[PDB]
Amino acid sequence: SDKLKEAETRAEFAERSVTKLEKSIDDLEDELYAQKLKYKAISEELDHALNDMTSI
Amino acid sequence: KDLNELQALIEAHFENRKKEEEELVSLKDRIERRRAERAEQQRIRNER
Repeated sequence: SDKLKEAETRAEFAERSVTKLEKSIDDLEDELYAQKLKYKAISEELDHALNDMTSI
Repeated sequence: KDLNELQALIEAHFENRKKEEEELVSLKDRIERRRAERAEQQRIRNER
């Protein structure tokens, strides 16, 4: 009985940890996507600048 | 000719980083696919 209780508690702890880790990794992926979006926006602005500089 | 070669390499790295950004966008897309598939399979597991 003692061993079973220990195992059950371990399982609950690990499950909660996996839930937190999944949420955190999803949030960090969202943040990376946002920063990539900003980089792409300024890169397209610079590409337009280069297109005009082709006439420069 | 300095300006010419420089603008040439400028457009060149433009194209290169652009391909890299396309690859990274496809990476983000398959990433969101992975998020959705993990979400649905996790939800199925939790349902059971």
